[PDB]
Amino acid sequence: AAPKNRRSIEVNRCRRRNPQKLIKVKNNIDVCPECGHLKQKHILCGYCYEKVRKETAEIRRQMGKQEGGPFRAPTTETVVLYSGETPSEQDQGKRIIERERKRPSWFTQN
Amino acid sequence: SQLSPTELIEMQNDLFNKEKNRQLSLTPRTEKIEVKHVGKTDPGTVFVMNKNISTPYSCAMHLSEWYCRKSILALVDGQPWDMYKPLTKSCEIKFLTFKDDDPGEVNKAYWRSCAMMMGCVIERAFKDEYVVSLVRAPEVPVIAGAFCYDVVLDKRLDEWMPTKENLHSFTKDARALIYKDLPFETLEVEAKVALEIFQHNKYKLDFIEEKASQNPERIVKLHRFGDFIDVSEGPLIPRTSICFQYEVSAVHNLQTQSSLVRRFQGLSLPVHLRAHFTIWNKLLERSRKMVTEDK
Amino acid sequence: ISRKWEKKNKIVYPPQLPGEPRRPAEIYHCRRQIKYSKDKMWYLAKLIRGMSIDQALAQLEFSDKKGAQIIKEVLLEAQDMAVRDHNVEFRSNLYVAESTSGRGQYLKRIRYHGRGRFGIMEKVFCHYFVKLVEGPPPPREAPKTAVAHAREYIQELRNRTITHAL
Amino acid sequence: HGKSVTWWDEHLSEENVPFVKQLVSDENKAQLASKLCPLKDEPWPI
Amino acid sequence: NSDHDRLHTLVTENCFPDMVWDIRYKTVRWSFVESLEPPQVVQVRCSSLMNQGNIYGQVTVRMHTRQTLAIYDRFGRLMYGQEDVPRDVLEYVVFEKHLVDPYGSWRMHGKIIPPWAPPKQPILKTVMIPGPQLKPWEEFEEPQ
Amino acid sequence: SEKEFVEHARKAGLVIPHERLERPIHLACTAGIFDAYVPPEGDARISSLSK
Amino acid sequence: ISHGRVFRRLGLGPESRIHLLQNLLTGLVRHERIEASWARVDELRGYAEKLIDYGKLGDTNERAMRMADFWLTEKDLIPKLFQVLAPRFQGQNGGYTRMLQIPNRNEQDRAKMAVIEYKGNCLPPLPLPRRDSNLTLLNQLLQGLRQDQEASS
Amino acid sequence: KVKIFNVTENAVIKPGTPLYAAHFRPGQYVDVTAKTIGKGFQGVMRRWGFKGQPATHGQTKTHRRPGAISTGDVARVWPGTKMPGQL
RNA sequence: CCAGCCCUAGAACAGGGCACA
Ligand SMILES: [Mg+2]
Ligand SMILES: [Mg+2]
Ligand SMILES: [Mg+2]
Ligand SMILES: [Mg+2]
Ligand SMILES: [Mg+2]
Ligand SMILES: [Mg+2]
Ligand SMILES: [Mg+2]
Ligand SMILES: [Mg+2]
Ligand SMILES: [Mg+2]
Ligand SMILES: [Mg+2]
Ligand SMILES: [Zn+2]
Repeated sequence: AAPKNRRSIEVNRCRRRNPQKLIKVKNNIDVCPECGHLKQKHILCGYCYEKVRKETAEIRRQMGKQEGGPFRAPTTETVVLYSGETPSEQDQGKRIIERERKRPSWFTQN
Repeated sequence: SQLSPTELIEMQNDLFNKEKNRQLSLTPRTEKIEVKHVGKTDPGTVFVMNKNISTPYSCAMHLSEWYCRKSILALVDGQPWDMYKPLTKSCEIKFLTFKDDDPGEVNKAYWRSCAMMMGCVIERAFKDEYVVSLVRAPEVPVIAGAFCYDVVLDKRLDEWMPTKENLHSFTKDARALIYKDLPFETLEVEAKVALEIFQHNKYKLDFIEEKASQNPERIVKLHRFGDFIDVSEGPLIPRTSICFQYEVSAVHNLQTQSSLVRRFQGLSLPVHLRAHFTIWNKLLERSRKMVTEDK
Repeated sequence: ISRKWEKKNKIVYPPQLPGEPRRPAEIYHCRRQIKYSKDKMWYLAKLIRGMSIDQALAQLEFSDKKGAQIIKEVLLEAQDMAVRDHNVEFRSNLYVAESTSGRGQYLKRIRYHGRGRFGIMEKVFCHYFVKLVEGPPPPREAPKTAVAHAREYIQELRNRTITHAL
Repeated sequence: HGKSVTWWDEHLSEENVPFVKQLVSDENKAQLASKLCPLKDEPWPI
Repeated sequence: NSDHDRLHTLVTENCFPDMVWDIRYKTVRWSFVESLEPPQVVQVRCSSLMNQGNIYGQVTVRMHTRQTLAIYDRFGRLMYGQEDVPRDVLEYVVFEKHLVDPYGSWRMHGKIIPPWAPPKQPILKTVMIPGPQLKPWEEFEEPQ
Repeated sequence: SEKEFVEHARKAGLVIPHERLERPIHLACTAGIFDAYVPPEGDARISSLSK
Repeated sequence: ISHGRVFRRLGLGPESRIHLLQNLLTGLVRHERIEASWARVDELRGYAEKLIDYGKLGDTNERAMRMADFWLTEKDLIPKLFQVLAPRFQGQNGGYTRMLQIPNRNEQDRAKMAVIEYKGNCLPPLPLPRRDSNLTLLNQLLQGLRQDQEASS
Repeated sequence: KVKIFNVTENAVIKPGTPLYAAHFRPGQYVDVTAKTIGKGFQGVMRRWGFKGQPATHGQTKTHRRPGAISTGDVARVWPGTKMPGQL
């Protein structure tokens, strides 16, 4: 079907300025107590998640460089240690990844 | 003395403004202080502020609006510090909010501010023919379910206690006081000027003398919002609108050998930490009980 | 074309006499030839009208639209300009006074249909204009109360005259 | 005043959530047990 | 008065930008009230370049002047200082002149300020100095 | 249908067009100061007396 | 009418959805933490829990062996599943995975994204949302109420 | 769920009283009101039980349409017209 | 009160639940 007449700017504005088509304001925005950046109350912080993701990517890169094959996965647990650290009596017998970076403040030894 | 309450408030505000103008004129020039920011969020930030003019609130305004909205107290390198108190020398600032790891200082400040507001409500919600004298604000811990304020009423008022309607009227007056934004202003004065500030309340004079005796310089801290001035220890919250929920819980008459005191106990929660209806009712029922903490 | 939003930022005012209230600073900024659409940009521009700059940035950081990042960059550049060039302390003391979006020069292409038919496809471009005024955001207007409605009705009744009576 | 959205679990702690739950549970149990004898407190005329 | 023509005739091409760039969008109210010490010629130097055969004669003059400076904003508000305070300034103006040129006007070339000179008057507004904008994979290092 | 945009403002000068200038740059002054006069630190105390 | 439906339609059909979930489960077993769409991760969480249960069923169980052989496409992860993941989940009953919604994808689709992670892995801990401390105003008030209730008994 | 029951003036009970299933006795007739199982925006064939067109005898893209909805002379459709919607 | 999470509720928006366990 074809339109019978041209719709005027008045009715066009009434249509595409209705509050149903306006962008709603978000009230769930808060600051991250760690870095001070903005985040939603139900979503993880983008900055902190990017930090953790970069550290995880580096750890995985090193742990994949340790295994020269694609199908070579360790049958034991794994432990990542940073510069100036030694494997404890509970961490021995596991695969050991060694990072030259110092241990970050958010990474807990455990 | 023949002095109307309105005239008394007017003269109190006049002497307060005179002392503030003297404190301002004490510094003739504009010195530049270099205040660092030792907060966890934005470290290494430096503010070039004005001496005796710029405030931690001005530092927060330089930083972001989120700081002005969230940060309630400031830590100037050695101690808490309210937002509307001008900085004196070069220093380093750490902002303190309600949801911090150790928010005890902000809790104490909010408790003191609520007690001061309740005292302001009680001092002016009574008849002019009756005499109403605020003694002090007993520093009770936050574990106690309510903040208390000591009042002394006229002799012909020692037989009756306020009912639920009177408590609701007190709560309505406190909510009306919260509705209008009144910043809490602080002033470091001497006992000599504080005595002539009050000059009428024997209990307030005794409290001022007791607070100045422990200070070798005889310096006491006066706080004032709107037209109400009061002596209290520690800093306060920046604005009144931070108090979202506010109720006058109860009143308890304690009869001593010299005179009796009415301890008005109330409960409040901030805008950031407002609770559910049932939780608020439980906390109010707990605050209805007696609170006895003096030393 | 027309370029006046940029020259609106070069006017100089005479010095203020002692006693006159301090004039709030006004900062005009704009971004020309954005690949986004004019109406889709008008929506985001209307979203942040009258709000503080920090609240506008908070909303635009989580808006999923493509023009949200453009408007955020424009607001950040405007804040930087207001702090550096104009004498505006308290970089968080700005509110979006004016925020609109205009059209730019379009690019005409062919959109093939079928049966040897075509349409005139327009690669659209838009401009985003913003104006930041130093100060707290103005209070939002409240709806008219019943007392004000009754007052206006009583005044309308009292304003009546005897028409064609003289 | 741009007040944010809040719920009953936002400002509670890891230790106060179970306490709040058990408090409301005991209050509901007491309230439901109080109305168990309606014919002896003050029943309306039958 | 914002008279760029006469300003170009007076000061040289090295003195014009350094005094017009950061002020072209502001209002100045500068005056001359008093001078305690008359200007004194300290030293005179000359630079001769034989590639073109050109000689430039520079003369340093120490001045102890008393001026009233008030820099306003583009909106009309006071920015730097008052228009009634006669602040005392000590400067070393280095004038220069092309001696081979037939006209060869005396033009102010440079402005030397001694390193031990007292710091300038404080500004009226406050300044926030931002810290290092940190990437996520970078940690802040507190200098001591 | 085939149309493009114009006026992409770029500033790129090279040594070849810098040196193939037909006439040299006439300078009415030099770059800066050759011999800067270093004054003695006692000016603030000698300016108090005239002689 | 989709009353009482528990599995959402994904991929190019039921078999394609099974294969997508199988690839996601293989990646999760291999890396101990992956990120994908929120719906796909929410669908994969239950399969991950059931896979950990089948791994806890033992190595000599032919049913669990063939289930792992089907699901884990990379055949070097079956010994991993049976000798690393299952032994370290012994005292736990159902708390094997952790799923958290991360911000939307920075790409133009702006997909709702989640991250799934096996608990007890050798990776930097995600910024988990921690509750408020007991030193907060409201939490201290509730602590006072709790102490009053304890003293009243 | 909070409901209202029209009772007589002599069968009123004090508010706050509990009511039990023994209110009804074995052998009695009752009325039961509830919100039915909502099937969403359903077509005309499932909402009104309309018959469709034949399946494959030439029909093009009409196997579940309502067909004609009104008459040509009325130049409009009546308010009581059965059309797809909530069910 | 409505952030989020489920739904025998739903195209979107709406609507019902989230203390027993
Ligand atoms: Mg063709
Ligand atoms: Mg067109
Ligand atoms: Mg056309
Ligand atoms: Mg349904
Ligand atoms: Mg059929
Ligand atoms: Mg046919
Ligand atoms: Mg067909
Ligand atoms: Mg056909
Ligand atoms: Mg008709
Ligand atoms: Mg609901
Ligand atoms: Zn963060």
